Amino acid sequence: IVEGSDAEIGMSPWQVMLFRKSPQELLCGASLISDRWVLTAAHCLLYPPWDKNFTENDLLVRIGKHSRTRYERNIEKISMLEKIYIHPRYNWRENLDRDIALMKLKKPVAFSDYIHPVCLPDRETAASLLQAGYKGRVTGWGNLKETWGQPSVLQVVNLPIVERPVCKDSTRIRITDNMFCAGYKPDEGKRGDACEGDSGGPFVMKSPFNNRWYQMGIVSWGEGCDRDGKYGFYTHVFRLKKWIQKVIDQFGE
Amino acid sequence: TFGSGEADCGLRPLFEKKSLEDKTERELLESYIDGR
Amino acid sequence: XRADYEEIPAAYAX
Ligand SMILES: *[C@@H]1O[C@H](CO)[C@@H](O)[C@H](O)C1NC(C)=O
Repeated sequence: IVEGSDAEIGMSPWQVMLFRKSPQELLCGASLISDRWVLTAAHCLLYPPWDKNFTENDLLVRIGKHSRTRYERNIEKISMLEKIYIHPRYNWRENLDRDIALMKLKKPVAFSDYIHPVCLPDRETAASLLQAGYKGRVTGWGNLKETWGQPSVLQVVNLPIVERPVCKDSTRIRITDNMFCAGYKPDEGKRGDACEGDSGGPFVMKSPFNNRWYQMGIVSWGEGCDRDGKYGFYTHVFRLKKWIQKVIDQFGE
Repeated sequence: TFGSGEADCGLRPLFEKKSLEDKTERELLESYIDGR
Repeated sequence: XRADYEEIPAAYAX
């Protein structure tokens, strides 16, 4: 996160750490949506242009963290994966259309003061909150600066949702309905963005009708970090909701 | 685990459940033209 | 894509 701040303890108890078994190292972010289900971005797991092709067995999931490097004794939980699922129609070839994936944990995780899941939007919530100028929040343990160091604890930043055409006019990549872009314009004064290491993370919103936190997006792609005139792209969770409902229904929860 | 995430989904143990506000949620609430 | 860790106790490494 670029231009963010230090997250308070217990501020995003759904946040999750994709951790590389060996070399032991952080991979991406993700989030707790149930006691057995993690949600991330397909590109975190698979990206052939780079030989990125992970397995159930290649990685570790850590939940309840604040500190990036330290092994948080008696606070953090570590789990293992049972099965991995990617959207069948995920477009790794062109523009990351449908960058989304589901992960099922070996054993279900127990909730605590530092561990709790988020909600998934409904057509209405989604309709009502998913609007331009409305702010959402991003979290993660990724880089603090585009090129250079790294953060000590989870970082946070709130951004505004931008209008389709602006997004579109911001780049040469072919954009689909399963995306949205976020951030400040240049005439705005304020800055901030995600960066390397934030991917797969959660972009969220708080409902003003019932007070809950919903996951509207997954950190997908972008060009640079907090470059002026640039925005971050997010997978449109709602639009892919049916796929998720399925796999969850079909695979046990 | 599905629509609307979960049952107790979305309410933070160290905030919502204790009626405590984090340091930046007003920002959000306000962007909705007027959160409440 | 935008175009030093403390050890973990093996007990976890399946
Ligand atoms: C990732 O690796 C797998 C098995 O562990 C595959 O069977 C699969 O085809 C894959 N990704 C490819 C290379 O795109």
